[PDB]
Amino acid sequence: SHVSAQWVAEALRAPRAGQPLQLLDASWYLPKLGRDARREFEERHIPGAAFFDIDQCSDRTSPYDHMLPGAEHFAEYAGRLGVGAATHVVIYDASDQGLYSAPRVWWMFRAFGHHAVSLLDGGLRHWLRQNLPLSSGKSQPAPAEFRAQLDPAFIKTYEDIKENLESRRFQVVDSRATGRFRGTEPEPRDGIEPGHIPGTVNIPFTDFLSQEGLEKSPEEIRHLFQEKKVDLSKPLVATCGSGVTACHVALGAYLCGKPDVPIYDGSWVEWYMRARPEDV
Repeated sequence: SHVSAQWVAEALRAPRAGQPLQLLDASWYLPKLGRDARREFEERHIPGAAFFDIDQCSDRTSPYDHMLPGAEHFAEYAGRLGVGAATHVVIYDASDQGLYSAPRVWWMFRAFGHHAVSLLDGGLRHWLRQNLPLSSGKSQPAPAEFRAQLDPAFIKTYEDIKENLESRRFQVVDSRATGRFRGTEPEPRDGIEPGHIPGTVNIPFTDFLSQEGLEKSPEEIRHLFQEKKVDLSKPLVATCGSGVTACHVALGAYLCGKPDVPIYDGSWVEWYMRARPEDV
């Protein structure tokens, strides 16, 4: 479920009984962009939206940022943002690319057992170009009761990726920019070198998106995967810098008929730290 701006605009005008919408802004940026996602939500957001913060809704113990939270934590947090069992969640972000971190939160809702979840195609960027209405300020919806349960099949761990270098049970696509993957541009985290996990295929997340910031068609995405030597009939896992834009690979495959693309949540930052490549 990709929904258009026009879909969301009508959903706002015309709710349907017993099945409320909750818009979430899940904007998140690497530090080097200098953006503050939460302050930007307060400057502007789509009316009714709440801010979903991927760095707060995450594992409380791990030293890695935005690792999947426990189910109880996820349910508490989503509930406090006004998402209940009956809620159709629609997620966007305000990225320059159209959607950047929203797919991650779409993927998290699915992983915790909530399938009534969609993505606003083109995000706030497209919304703004359409001259659609904005609100501002902090936005606190009525608390709701949410039940969550993690399906572990949505996740791959370091060990899984490590053992897969031998067994090759699944294909692995990395959605980072070509420069970071190939090791010719820096990783934007302190201490981490660029490069890639051996045997992975680079499909920058930007390849799934138009010039205008809109998701490509299912057939275009199909051909993208073909041109990259990835076979959608065999198992497929996605990885990136830190488990965020890898969810674009999961989304692209989903829209092609493949809903089972687990994410290496730890991603390059974990791989670099544990595997300690000396390559680059």
